[PDB]
Amino acid sequence: VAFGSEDIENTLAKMDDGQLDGLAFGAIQLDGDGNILQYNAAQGDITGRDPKQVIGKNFFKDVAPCTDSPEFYGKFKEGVASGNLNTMFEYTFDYQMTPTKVKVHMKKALSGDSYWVFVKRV
Ligand SMILES: *C(=O)/C=C/c1ccc(O)cc1
Repeated sequence: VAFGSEDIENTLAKMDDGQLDGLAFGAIQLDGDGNILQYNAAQGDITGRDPKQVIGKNFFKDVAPCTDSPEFYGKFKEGVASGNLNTMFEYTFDYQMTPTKVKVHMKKALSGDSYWVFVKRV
């Protein structure tokens, strides 16, 4: 499955951990409050985070403070509220990692109270 696919949430809904770890792009699942439900191997290759240990943490408060901004967290909460989350933009990640330019795609999941954040290098 390709980053930015129109029905990416359908494909990923069918995947287990190993399959999510096989994706070409970083994939995080958050609940509506921003707590991390899932975090794949490709994401940890970009950020230096251990996917096994960031589970349960809050993405915006603790893990990724640079994303606590109208440009990222603001768009997340707008989409959670509207129920339409599906948005793409560029960003730079730089907390406890080398500053890294990325493309981000956020999209609501099919499962309850879950939201995908997809990331690739640019
Ligand atoms: C800015 O501080 C971003 C940090 C970051 C983004 C994404 C991650 O999965 C981990 C840290």
